[PDB]
Amino acid sequence: VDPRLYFENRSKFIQDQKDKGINPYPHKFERTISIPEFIEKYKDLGNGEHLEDTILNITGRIMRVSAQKLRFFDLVGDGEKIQVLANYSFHNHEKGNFAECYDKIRRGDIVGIVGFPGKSKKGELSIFPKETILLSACLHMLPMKYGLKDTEIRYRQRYLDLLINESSRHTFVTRTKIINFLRNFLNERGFFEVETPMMNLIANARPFITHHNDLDLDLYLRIATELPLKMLIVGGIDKVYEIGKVFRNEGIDNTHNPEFTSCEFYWAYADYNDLIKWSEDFFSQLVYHLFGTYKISYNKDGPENQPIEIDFTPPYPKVSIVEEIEKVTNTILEQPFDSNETIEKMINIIKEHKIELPNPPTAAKLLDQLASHFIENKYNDKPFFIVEHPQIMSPLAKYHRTKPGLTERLEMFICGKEVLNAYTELNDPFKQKECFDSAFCTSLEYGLPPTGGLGLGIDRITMFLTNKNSIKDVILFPTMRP
Amino acid sequence: VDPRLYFENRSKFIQDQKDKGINPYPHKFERTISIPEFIEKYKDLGNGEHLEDTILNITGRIMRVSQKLRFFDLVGDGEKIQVLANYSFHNHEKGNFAECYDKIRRGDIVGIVGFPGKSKKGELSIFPKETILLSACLHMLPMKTEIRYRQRYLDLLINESSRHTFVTRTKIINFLRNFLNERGFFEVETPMMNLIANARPFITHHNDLDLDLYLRIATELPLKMLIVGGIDKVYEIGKVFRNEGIDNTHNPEFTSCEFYWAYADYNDLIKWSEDFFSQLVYHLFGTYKISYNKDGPENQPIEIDFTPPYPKVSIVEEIEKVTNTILEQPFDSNETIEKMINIIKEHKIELPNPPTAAKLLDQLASHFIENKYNDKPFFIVEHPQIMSPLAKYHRTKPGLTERLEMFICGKEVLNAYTELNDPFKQKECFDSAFCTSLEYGLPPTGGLGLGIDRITMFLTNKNSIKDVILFPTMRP
Ligand SMILES: COc1ccccc1Nc1ncnc(Nc2ccccc2S(=O)(=O)C(C)C)n1
Ligand SMILES: COc1ccccc1Nc1ncnc(Nc2ccccc2S(=O)(=O)C(C)C)n1
Repeated sequence: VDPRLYFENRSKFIQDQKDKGINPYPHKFERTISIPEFIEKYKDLGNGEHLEDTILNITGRIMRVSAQKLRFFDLVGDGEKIQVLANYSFHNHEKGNFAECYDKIRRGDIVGIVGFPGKSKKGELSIFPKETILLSACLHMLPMKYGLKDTEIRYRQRYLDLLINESSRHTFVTRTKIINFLRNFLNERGFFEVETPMMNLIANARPFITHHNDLDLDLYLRIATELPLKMLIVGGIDKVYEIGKVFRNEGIDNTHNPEFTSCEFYWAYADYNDLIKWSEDFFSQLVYHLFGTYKISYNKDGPENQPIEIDFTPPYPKVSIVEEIEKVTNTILEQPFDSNETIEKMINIIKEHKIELPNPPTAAKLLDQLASHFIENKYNDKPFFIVEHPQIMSPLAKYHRTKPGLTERLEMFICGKEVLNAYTELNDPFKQKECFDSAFCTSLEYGLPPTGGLGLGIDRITMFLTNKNSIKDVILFPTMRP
Repeated sequence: VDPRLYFENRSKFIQDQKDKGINPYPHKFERTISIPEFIEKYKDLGNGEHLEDTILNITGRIMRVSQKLRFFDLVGDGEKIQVLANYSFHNHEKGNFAECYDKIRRGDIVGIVGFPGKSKKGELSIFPKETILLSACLHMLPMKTEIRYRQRYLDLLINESSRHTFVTRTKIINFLRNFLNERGFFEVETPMMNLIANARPFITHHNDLDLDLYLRIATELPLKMLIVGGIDKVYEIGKVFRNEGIDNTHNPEFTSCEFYWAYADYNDLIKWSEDFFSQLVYHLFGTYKISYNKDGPENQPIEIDFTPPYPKVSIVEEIEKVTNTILEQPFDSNETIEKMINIIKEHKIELPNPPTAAKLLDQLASHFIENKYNDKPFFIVEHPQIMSPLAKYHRTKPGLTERLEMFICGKEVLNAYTELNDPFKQKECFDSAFCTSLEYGLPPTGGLGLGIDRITMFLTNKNSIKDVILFPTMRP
């Protein structure tokens, strides 16, 4: 049963129909209701009951074929399934022979059916055709479920995954509902959605580089939407956001894709508490909107293993990064976190605990590194915030009001993975180090109000809410090498 | 009045505030009401009426400044109230009244604690007891060039119509998303980069995969694979890229909407387009008739009527009923190409680059058809297959398709067709993944694309695409 032979026979079948005067790709079929409408309008009749008086025009993809005068098929459309019972008695022989009409049908063929609704003797909700027409033939062989488990066919040919595995469709439906909820959530709080250029002249992480033929200039794909949105705040759009793709030309892994979907907003006059409350409201309400409860289960170590429970009931713990690193390492990090003595202490903590060195070893990255190992996995039963990051890790963040060297920064984590970043912006142009992007400093001189900004990782959030371990399982067409 | 000096004086003023114990960029202000809420909650208040027992914390930007009685205009979220600073209502224990208000300049962001009222002249206003600077505008704000494009925040602060233009843009996209969702369409995202991408593409180097990728020019191919996948109504709104020449109606980065609709036919796509444009314009204007300065703000405007239905003109038939010249079936024949060139030559019409049969028919349609109906939208229909190799063949007219293209004032704004789903008629199958997916079964399907930027230009009465994009790209 070579797949190259099945295709060649089906290909010969198609030309045979054309020679015999039959179009296997007809122009138009006049559907009257969809399968989900069908299921909802006739699910509650009796076992074996027929309403032979109403005629309907249904479409769908034949998904399983079973065989003399009785023939059964499965019919799928818009994610839902009904049975097709082909009975010799109801067949309209003016249109053709019963046997050859249904013998030509293979699993995967898309068909139009003119029939009446009913329920089977065993009791299965079914459509009772009088005529069936091939609309589009499936020339290749569709696998069963097992074929798309360990192979990366799910990613190369995502349409096979969406036809064969029911979980795949639900995943990507949940993805769309997540984004719909985010947009409606933001819009109800008076936020204004905008579009910002994806190419600019100036652009942490390596950029994607491209050239514009017209202006003979090299351009950069955006790594974030921060700068243009802050200029709109100056412009008087006091609550503004954008949902869209950003690009970081770095290495692929399970939680990093070079092209990924970000939402960022800026909120004029928001303080740290406003941002904390927004995050807790958003996540707790999003999870309730999807699941009817605040508690979900997530297979933190794959489906081969027992899942853990994550509770999204607010409030969530807040952990101060510097104070907590000191707590679990019995160390006192100094006042200048970039001081040679303070660096030295941080570097020595890495070796004693045996941690991947962060060379280029920088105060920021070691701080990051320590947090990675010492704090970022502190809780897994519930989301939590790491807060009050030092000003040396957060050059754009307003300085903490009562603690020296710190900011009003917050980062929300789920199962050890960053999902949200937010802080109050440094708006004094005389205290921003960089201004001493050049458009940003000029925009600051026109007056930026006290302002809070927040960014969300849409792909990672969808990952946890659909119980997936890889970012590739929530992107329809993850980019790959041919 | 050197602008460098005004800046230098105000920056010296800032450092003078700090050296005085006053922070001109304080940490936070506890705003309790926005200006639009204030305008709405107290709109129905009598002249000279005050509510002195109600304390409010309001913010905004001073846009106008005019000894013991100070008057200011305060704007926020696009709306304005007046600030009436009376010596008697100031809290003198916080500072000298004159010292506080003499520092205020146009463009300053201020936080105010005070009570609401209307002036004896009727103007709705806030009466401060305390006014605090929240962020200084160190530069001189111009009163009402290409500065509007680079520093768009200046455009949004000084021109009221600019904010309205971009509010309408967001409103248009919102209406389209809701219009699609109510009909059962499902929004998705497809890659911005791909291995195969006519039009010149943008090229970029992927570091991790050591590959050179192409920025998408359309969303058509991945969306069609989703129809195969059983997502029968699907769409995407996002950016597509054409590495080509900038024009008043062409931007290399522009916003597209494409949907695919399994089992839709020509009539469905006609009716979708006619319902969408008419209902959208009515939703925005309360009428189907708008005015548009097609010839610039100097010249007089025309009226575009969006009352459906719109006329439909068959491209090949009409080009002969005006050129009186039959175009032989193989439109790409050397003979047919030469005859089309001859019409173009005899009418002093510019030969397109390159001189291909699809290009020539485009030129002939532009000059003999596309500007016939300009007081309402219209469709050009039944384009030859040579122009739309992905479209399905016309049911009865050989060599044609069932494609529809909608024009407004001579600019294309919408393109739709039923899809060629027989893989044995796809000449392009000699993009590799798409031919394979056609062999799994693509049902009969309608596709449709929308030019969001062009639509926004007509509905906000702009002649240039740069006026409907917040930050149009430009050389520095
Ligand atoms: C080569 O890929 C990359 C290289 C470098 C950065 C990102 C990516 N791609 C990627 N893909 C999916 N999710 C994320 N999220 C993320 C990543 C880093 C820091 C914070 C977050 S986040 O989720 O808190 C949100 C607030 C952005 N990044
Ligand atoms: C250098 O810029 C370009 C180079 C080449 C192509 C496009 C652009 N940019 C651009 N900018 C704004 N609107 C459009 N739309 C458009 C353009 C041409 C024909 C039809 C349409 S359309 O609106 O019917 C839509 C359904 C495609 N294209």
